[PDB]
Formats: sequence, C-alpha cells, structure tokens
Amino acid sequence: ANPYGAYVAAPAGPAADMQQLFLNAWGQRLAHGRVRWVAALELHPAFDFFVGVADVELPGGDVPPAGPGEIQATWRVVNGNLPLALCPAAFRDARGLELGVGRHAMAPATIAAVRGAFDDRNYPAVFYLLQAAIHGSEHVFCALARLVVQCITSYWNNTRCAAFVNDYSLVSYVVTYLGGDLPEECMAVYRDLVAHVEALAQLVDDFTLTGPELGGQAQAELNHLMRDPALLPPLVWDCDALMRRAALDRHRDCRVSAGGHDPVYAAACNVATADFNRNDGQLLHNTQARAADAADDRPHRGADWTVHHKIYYYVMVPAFSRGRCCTAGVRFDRVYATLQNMVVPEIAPGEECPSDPVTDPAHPLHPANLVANTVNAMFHNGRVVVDGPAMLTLQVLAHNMAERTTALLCSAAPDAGANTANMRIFDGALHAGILLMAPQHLDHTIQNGDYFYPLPVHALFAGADHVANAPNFPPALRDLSRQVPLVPPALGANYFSSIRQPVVQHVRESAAGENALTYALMAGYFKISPVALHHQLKTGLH
Repeated sequence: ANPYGAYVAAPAGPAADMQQLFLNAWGQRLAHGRVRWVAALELHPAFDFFVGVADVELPGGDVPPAGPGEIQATWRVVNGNLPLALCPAAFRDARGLELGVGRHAMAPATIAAVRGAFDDRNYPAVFYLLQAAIHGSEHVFCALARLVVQCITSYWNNTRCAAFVNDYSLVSYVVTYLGGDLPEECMAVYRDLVAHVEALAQLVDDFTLTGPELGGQAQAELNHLMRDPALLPPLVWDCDALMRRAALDRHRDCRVSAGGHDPVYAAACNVATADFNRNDGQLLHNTQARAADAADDRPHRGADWTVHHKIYYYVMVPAFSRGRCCTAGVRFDRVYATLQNMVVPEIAPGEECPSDPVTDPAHPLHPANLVANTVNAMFHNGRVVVDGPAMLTLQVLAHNMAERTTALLCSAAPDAGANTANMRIFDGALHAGILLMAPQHLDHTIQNGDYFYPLPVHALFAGADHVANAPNFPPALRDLSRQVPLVPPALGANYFSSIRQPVVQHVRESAAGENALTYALMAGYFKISPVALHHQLKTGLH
C-alpha cells in the first residue's frame, strides 16, 4: 500500500529545504503505489478508515518504517470531510446557496477585481517582496503607507484588481487606514472583502446556542472549526493564534513543533538582531502598531483577528483561487537585499521632486535610471508607478524586520470526543510565509526560487504549477504532482488534517459564484460531535 496520506513526519530544520528533503525520500513511495484519498473501507460516516502504519508513534519519524501495515481510523472532524460520494458537491453548493440569501454578498465588481488579482499571471512581483518586507507588521504598514497607496492605485489603474488580496493583514489595514487615499470604486473592493469575512464570521454564532461553557471552551469553539482556537491558520506572521492555542486545557493535549524545536517567542528584530540563518525555533511576535507596545508574553492582535484570518485563508482564498495557488516560505535576505538596493537620482537643486517617470530623467523609474537587478527594475516590470520619496521609505525595513520563515506542525486530540473512545489531529502552518496566488512565468524570479520557495502546508494550497516548476523538482514526479497534492509529511497528512481532501476536491470542481461557494465552505466547516449536531440541529443548520 501507499502510506502517503497516512504518515506524518516531524519538522526537519531548514524550512527552505524541507520540501526537497521530501521529494527525495518519497520519490519512490509516490510514483510506485497508488493514492486513495486523491480521487472500500467506508465503514462509518463520522470516521475515516485507512491502511495505517503499524508500530510507529505518528507524531515523528522521517520515513514510514516499511512493514506490518495495520488499519487505523481517524475522526472526520467537520461535516465537510464526508467524501463527495456520500455528500455530493452539487449538494453542498446548493446548501451554501440557499444559505446565502439574506446575508452579505460581494458585488460583481469586488469579485472580478479580487479574482482577477488571483488569476493574474503578470501580477507585479514587487508586491510579494513588499508584502514580505511588510511582514504583517502594522507599524511598518504604516511607514510604507505612502508607498503602498501608490502600488495599489498604480495597479488598480492598470487593471481593476485589488493590490494585496493574498494577505489578510494587509487587506485588513488597507481598510483600516488609507480612507480617502485610494480611488472610490477601488477602496470599495477592499472594504467589501472584509465586509464578507465579517458575515462569514457571524454565520457561526447564527447556528450556535447561547448557553454554558463546556470544557473551558465556548460553545462556538465546539460547534465550529474556524472559531476553534485549536486550529491556527496556515500562515502566521505574529504569535497570537499560537499563544491562545498553547493556552488550552490538558484534555486537548496540544503539541506545537517549531521547525523541530519548542517554539520560543521574540518581541522584536533589528538589523543587528536579525539572523537569516537561525535554526533554533524562535518565532518573531512583532506586528504591533506602536513600537512602544512591545510584547514577548501577551498576544497583540486579539481573539477575532486570528479567526477572520482563518476564515479568509480557509474559505475566502479557496473560494477565489479554486486551488490554483500555493503557500511558500520567503528568503528574507535575498528579498531585503534587492529591496533596499534602489536608485534615486539626486533631486535637482532648486527643482521639485520628479512627478512623471516618462519624461523627467531624474525620476527613479525613468528608463535612464532602470539598473538591472534593482528594485527600480521590478517596479518597472510590474508596470508600477512609484515616486522617489515613496521608494525611500524602505529605509524603515532596517529598523523592523523578520528574519526566517518557520515550518509549524501542531496537533491535539479531539474536543467533544471522549465518548469517542489515540489517533490525534495534525495540522501544518507557516510562520513567516506568504501565499503565491497565480503561478508566475516559469523561469522568472518568483518561480526561479529567487526570493520565495514553494512549501505547501496543506492540500488546499499546493498548486501543481508552483511545486512542479520549482527549482529542484524530480522530473519523474511531474506526472504524479499533476493530480496529487504534495504537502510534506513533515507538515501533516491528509488522513489527519482538520480538513481533508473531500473539501479540497470540492473547491477544485465546485461551480458556484464565489458568494455561494463561500457560505458553502463556511458551512462544511461545522463540527460533527454530538454537541455540534445538537446546536446545528436546534438553530436549524440542516
């Protein structure tokens, strides 16, 4: 048999290496046997029965100790996990559809805008490096605020498309703060986006009952996955979701492995502090508004924040990307470098700052100044228009920066499952990572592994194109990958994800408008425990 979806490895140091260490040990295991989930033992709905692994303590291990393949079973958590056989896609779609009527609904515009962003193969690379530099930091988003307003307007005017939709934190800000700074029709989009994620959040409370607090965890946490503090979103800039998580009753038994080390926090990082090559499992927790509010212990953002993120990444993203997209770790040195390597000609004494880059030869984006391998070059390729001062704000990065993108493997035993009565749930996630939206041109900087390296934390985000066209991709597996999510066993396995293939499969083939497909998923994300059903039933979910 093929244990791919069955096995779960433990963090193998160098995040930017992980994914490779993988395709070099499972190259055979994969091309050989066949994979089930990616498409006999359907003994029960509330569970998943598969050809286990035998004697191995799942949490660790580099490769499956080939041998007596026993048969294990895992608890499908959300109802969304019931195979598409037992639960037709066409149905779940219809479910969300009727579920939609009477609730929020992203306007035609906002959809075409955001989708477009995601489907744009020429999406200005600069934006990623910028996003990388603006690592979830609100403080920094505020600095480069001028710069940003430019990119967004720039891009928007070129093609009505939301500038940074691939990152909630930014999208969050762009709503919080560049009020009358972006064109009307355009700010609209960014708002609408959050306005939706706001409704999807309300949906949970709409089908949860207002009562006691079971197991030190509010009802909604037992009745729904997104609202469940046990699952941290795929991508985490700070350490909020990670703090609150470790702050759960023993009867969960949470285990988080940071790149392979007990995760130690960090309140900040300079240019003196920053160690791009650090392998010790220390996570930056610096994303505050004021540098004064500096913390190492307490969390910064708040309870809801992290939620909306999960809502965005697990619903909104799939909703728009339909799977064509993938999470990746960043090479901050490579970035920070070419980033703070610009060319701003001296402002002509007596003259005013260059406004137009097609004429004034003193404009950093005038062809005359476009030096190869310089951030000036990039802005040009992206058909982006940013003036000199804006470009200079990048001086901030030296003050507030993020060093390494860490691979996170967390886990725990089920909640309202004690009457269920071993196998624990596994979930991956990236600390300093970003979501590569559309797949940029094969031999270019984004794909060339220049600044960013592909590293899927979950089946939901693992576009073949990103991983297949990667730097050292075994040409043998090219075929396989063209139809099988390659999430590193170090980051989790299908039969253990709080959300398995059915869901993925759903998105991939679903054929509903985003609004519909949105609510659809948000629904599928409800729990399955008796209590869940209790609530879901009372409120009238089904």
